[PDB]
Amino acid sequence: LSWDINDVKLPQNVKTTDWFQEWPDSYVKHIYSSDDRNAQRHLSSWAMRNTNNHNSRILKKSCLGVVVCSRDCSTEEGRKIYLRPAICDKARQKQQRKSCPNCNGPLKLIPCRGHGGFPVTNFWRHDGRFIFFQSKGEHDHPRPETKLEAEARRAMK
DNA sequence: CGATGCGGGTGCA
DNA sequence: TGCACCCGCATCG
Ligand SMILES: [Zn+2]
Ligand SMILES: [Zn+2]
Repeated sequence: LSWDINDVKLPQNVKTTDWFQEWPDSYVKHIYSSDDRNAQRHLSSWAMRNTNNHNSRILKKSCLGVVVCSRDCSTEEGRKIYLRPAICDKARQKQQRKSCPNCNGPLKLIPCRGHGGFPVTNFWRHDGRFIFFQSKGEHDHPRPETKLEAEARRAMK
């Protein structure tokens, strides 16, 4: 159909089950199939943290921002550093203290707010044959490394 | 260690 | 009633 939100009931003549989106931005809405393993795990390559909206039916999550090198540093091939923020709150504290992996300077956590000045949010709800997606905002800060990229660091020498 | 989900409880419109 | 958010509980890779 056309209109879509967190409404009472969601239409179900879905023919177009969008393919899993990695970087939902600009208020994107989707209809991923519920067999979609990445849609099941409510993934996003943006660092999104769980948010409690008191509703077991709508999984809401808000954007953490992105960790950058406060010293504005840039590698040799002109690469800037955007670390993926830790999701566990206490971990992000211990993280902002760690030194930059490039210029060994201090790290700074730039937060998101591409929504009326508040961290961009997402919304997941499973309605039978599929998982519906909807977000509110547009990230006003550079993209972190992916869960996949981030883990590449930690799992090294 | 942390990613993720959950939900009680708070402070502001 | 909505929304943002702090805090602890629990699971699981
Ligand atoms: Zn640096
Ligand atoms: Zn963002």
